[PDB]
Amino acid sequence: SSDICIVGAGISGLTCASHLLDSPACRGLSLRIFDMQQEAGGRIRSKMLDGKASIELGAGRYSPQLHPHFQSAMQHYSQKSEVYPFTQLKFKSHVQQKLKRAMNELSPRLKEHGKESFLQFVSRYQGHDSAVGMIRSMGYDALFLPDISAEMAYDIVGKHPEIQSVTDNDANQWFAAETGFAGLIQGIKAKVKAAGARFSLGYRLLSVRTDGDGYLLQLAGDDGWKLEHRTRHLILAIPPSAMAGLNVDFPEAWSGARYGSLPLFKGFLTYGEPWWLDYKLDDQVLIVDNPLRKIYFKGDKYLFFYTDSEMANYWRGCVAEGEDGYLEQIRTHLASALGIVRERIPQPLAHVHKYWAHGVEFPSALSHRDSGIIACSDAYTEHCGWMEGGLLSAREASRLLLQRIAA
Amino acid sequence: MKQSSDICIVGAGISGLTCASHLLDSPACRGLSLRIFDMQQEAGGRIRSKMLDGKASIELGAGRYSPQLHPHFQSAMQHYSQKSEVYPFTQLKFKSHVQQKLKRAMNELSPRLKEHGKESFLQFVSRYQGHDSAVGMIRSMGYDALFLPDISAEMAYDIVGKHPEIQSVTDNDANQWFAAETGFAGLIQGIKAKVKAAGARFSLGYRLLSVRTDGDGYLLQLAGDDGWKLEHRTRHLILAIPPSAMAGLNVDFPEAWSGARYGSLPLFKGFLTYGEPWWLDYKLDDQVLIVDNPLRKIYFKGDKYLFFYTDSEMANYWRGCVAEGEDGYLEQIRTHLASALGIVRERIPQPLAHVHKYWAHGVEFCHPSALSHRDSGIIACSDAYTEHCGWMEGGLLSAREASRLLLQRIAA
Ligand SMILES: Cc1cc2c(cc1C)N(C[C@H](O)[C@H](O)[C@H](O)COP(=O)(O)OP(=O)(O)OC[C@H]1O[C@@H](n3cnc4c(N)ncnc43)[C@H](O)[C@@H]1O)c1[nH]c(=O)[nH]c(=O)c1N2
Ligand SMILES: Cc1cc2c(cc1C)N(C[C@H](O)[C@H](O)[C@H](O)COP(=O)(O)OP(=O)(O)OC[C@H]1O[C@@H](n3cnc4c(N)ncnc43)[C@H](O)[C@@H]1O)c1[nH]c(=O)[nH]c(=O)c1N2
Ligand SMILES: [Cl-]
Ligand SMILES: [Cl-]
Ligand SMILES: [Cl-]
Ligand SMILES: [Hg+2]
Ligand SMILES: [Hg+2]
Ligand SMILES: [Hg+2]
Ligand SMILES: [Hg+2]
Ligand SMILES: [Hg+2]
Ligand SMILES: [Hg+2]
Ligand SMILES: [Hg+2]
Ligand SMILES: [Hg+2]
Ligand SMILES: [Hg+2]
Ligand SMILES: [Hg+2]
Ligand SMILES: [Hg+2]
Ligand SMILES: [Hg+2]
Ligand SMILES: [Sm+3]
Ligand SMILES: [Sm+3]
Ligand SMILES: [Sm+3]
Ligand SMILES: [Sm+3]
Ligand SMILES: [Sm+3]
Ligand SMILES: [Sm+3]
Ligand SMILES: [Sm+3]
Ligand SMILES: [Sm+3]
Ligand SMILES: [Sm+3]
Ligand SMILES: [Sm+3]
Ligand SMILES: [Sm+3]
Repeated sequence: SSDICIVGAGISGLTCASHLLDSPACRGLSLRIFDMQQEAGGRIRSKMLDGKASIELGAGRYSPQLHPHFQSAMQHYSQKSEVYPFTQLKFKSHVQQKLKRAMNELSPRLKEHGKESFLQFVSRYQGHDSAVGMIRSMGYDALFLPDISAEMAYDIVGKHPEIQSVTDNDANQWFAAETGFAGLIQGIKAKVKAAGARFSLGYRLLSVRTDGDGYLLQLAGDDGWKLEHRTRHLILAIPPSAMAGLNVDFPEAWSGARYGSLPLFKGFLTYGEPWWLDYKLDDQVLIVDNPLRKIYFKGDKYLFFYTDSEMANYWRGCVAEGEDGYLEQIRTHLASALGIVRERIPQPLAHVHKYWAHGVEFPSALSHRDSGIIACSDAYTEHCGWMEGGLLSAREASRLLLQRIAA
Repeated sequence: MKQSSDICIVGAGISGLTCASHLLDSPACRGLSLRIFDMQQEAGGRIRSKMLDGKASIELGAGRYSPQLHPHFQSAMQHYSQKSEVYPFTQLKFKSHVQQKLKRAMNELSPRLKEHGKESFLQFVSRYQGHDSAVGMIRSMGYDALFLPDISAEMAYDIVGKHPEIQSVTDNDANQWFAAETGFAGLIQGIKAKVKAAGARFSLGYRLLSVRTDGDGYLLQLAGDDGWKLEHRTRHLILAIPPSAMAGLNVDFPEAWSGARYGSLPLFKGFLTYGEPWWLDYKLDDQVLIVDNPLRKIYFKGDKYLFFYTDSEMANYWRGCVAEGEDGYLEQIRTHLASALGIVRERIPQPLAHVHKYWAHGVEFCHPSALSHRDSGIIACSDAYTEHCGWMEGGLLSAREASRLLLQRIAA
């Protein structure tokens, strides 16, 4: 049993646990935290690549200008940051240069035509085909969705480091975690644990029912063992896709909005020599019209690519066919991306990859209209798709729960 | 990119791997592609061997076999050059009064088996000295499944006689028992390597979700550990998975397969290693203790380690104990070990390392040795369909039949 139960040990659930444990208003209550995975962090996942190279299979960068709450958290938990170099396109193509002119020249038309789709909006510059080539050169295939409006896309573009240069956020700075964002997760977890909260990792919430003034949760361990938990206050710090698997009538009984998701894929490769130094590619990012889409060269340490939507599924399908075919395709697409023959690309010594079926999903926190369960996720904020959104939702979720306790 | 095969086997346990080996050896089957799925990242299923701390091979799943009862398993160990060793837990060195009394009771009651052998084991034994005495006797066998109302006296007599710790209760001492010198995982890997070298393709980490007939073949929907959906087309399908897994699919199990029903029980094993073999002072090495105590069955493996093995409610008890935290779980073992050994709690030290495994459906039970879908022709393979339900020998027997059933389909 517990007074307060949080389902989800991502940055959102851990942060709202920290807020509640700090509050002098509800001191002494027991706090129980569940997560279906054996480790906290959710879509924050830091790994060591072969030798001594820390890499981010999930969230990777932040901007102090856009994400003040996240910068504050990094400093609060004494987490060191380092410069994130992939904030400009050094070898801009013609279509990328033309994109900048189109974005700025069409920008005043956002006032009256901001609601139409981004593709249709950009088509005003030189027609459909030209718009496709320009939008493609930003490396985020989500921008082609018909639901994303022009003003919505301008906001999205202005938030990403590789392409911010085409917006009024072109002065924003970007950083990464020196040791990986896992260090921040573990910092919050240790503080929450030292304060007396109980963690039950490896238990998935299946269903919830109202039990008088509290709730009865049905969970299952990853070995199938069924567990029941009673709580007085419940926060679901899980993304919308996870809410759909529950029996809580999401989103109908929570808000008047709908939610969607897109897959994401990252692949990291190390080599015997930093061969890309010969092409002056260290600390540069290339956005290309081939399945790699976005290629990054981190100093002299490793390279990686990052894609979404259909290309993420393509690479995951490529992994399911075998490692040899997977690395072969990477080698082919690296060669064409660099404009050189395949034989000049070496073979890697080690590699790791990660596929997120719902890597990105889209009031800062929600409440069930009848039961009072609180829902916490970046998808409910103006920073959907960003760790900052989780912190904003967590602050609002803890505020909602404190009002529930004080009532 | 498209996934397709002539033959698909879902399940990389001993049953699925063996029927793959049979099919690859068949001359009337050469040239066909074979694809093998399993939801786990490693083959073996309920065979799971691990290294406890330094150098100590332990069996979190299947642990022992008898060459008298399980000749196909013995032959497989030999065929793949897997060395065996004596399984020492075959006698009760400290027979309790209730254990001695149950042997006498089952003997003296045996003339009543003809007329009353169909009633529950508990009710049958109750005819000796009443209900309470029967509970005490049956409890001392260490297998709580024997209390189930669906386990008849006739069934229990056979069950008692085929388990190493209590086989002496029905004078079945002629059964030798062996374990793997390096773990039964070595046998699994031996089969897998043979199957892989023969051309079969393994896709581990993919769980079958549903199956639909697709003309003369089948269309499979699978999901990887990361939620990625995989579609696979095959012509011939063997589901080498237990009944509980079959019931999770959309293949009308067991209605379209047999007239029998199927059940399961949970199992739990816990292993502990210490800085010294403290149990040697009590002459417990290579001995097993059966106790009216949540540990139920306590084993001491030479001077290497000890473990306990439980089923049914006590399996769930220890799993809930794990959920409370390692400290409370280890201290609960310490308390129950002291009570079982009749020694002071402080005399038992704390373990250096430990590991445990909970099998929600550790044993599955219920008539040919393999089944077929009366409409779609899908083949099912499991130890639960054999007279050796709950034993690896059953998987080997089911695989023989399943392979013959598929070869018939291929030749039709
Ligand atoms: C590849 C990639 C790249 C990026 C990013 C993501 C990904 C996948 N992000 C987004 C960022 O990772 C994201 O916004 C936050 O990590 C979300 O944190 P939450 O805790 O809200 O959800 P998150 O998904 O992290 O955690 C939810 C937790 O709930 C658990 N859970 C779900 N259902 C459950 C159930 N039924 N029972 C029990 N537990 C359950 C899950 O296991 C999970 O641990 C990012 N952001 C950013 O700021 N900068 C960046 O550069 C990027 N880049
Ligand atoms: C604790 C304990 C102790 C013992 C035993 C079990 C346990 C749990 N057994 C019984 C023995 O483990 C059992 O008889 C065989 O291992 C069963 O082999 P199968 O391959 O038939 O099923 P098994 O369950 O081993 O394998 C089935 C495989 O199918 C896979 N699968 C299931 N559904 C799937 C899906 N939808 N998609 C993809 N894959 C799927 C599973 O992941 C699994 O690998 C035993 N026997 C014995 O002879 N002597 C002994 O001492 C013991 N003791
Ligand atoms: Cl995901
Ligand atoms: Cl007596
Ligand atoms: Cl199981
Ligand atoms: Hg609290
Ligand atoms: Hg509190
Ligand atoms: Hg491939
Ligand atoms: Hg491929
Ligand atoms: Hg959103
Ligand atoms: Hg939260
Ligand atoms: Hg074959
Ligand atoms: Hg064959
Ligand atoms: Hg406990
Ligand atoms: Hg306990
Ligand atoms: Hg059976
Ligand atoms: Hg089989
Ligand atoms: Sm042009
Ligand atoms: Sm206008
Ligand atoms: Sm997901
Ligand atoms: Sm994004
Ligand atoms: Sm394929
Ligand atoms: Sm006696
Ligand atoms: Sm007596
Ligand atoms: Sm009579
Ligand atoms: Sm508890
Ligand atoms: Sm099971
Ligand atoms: Sm048994």
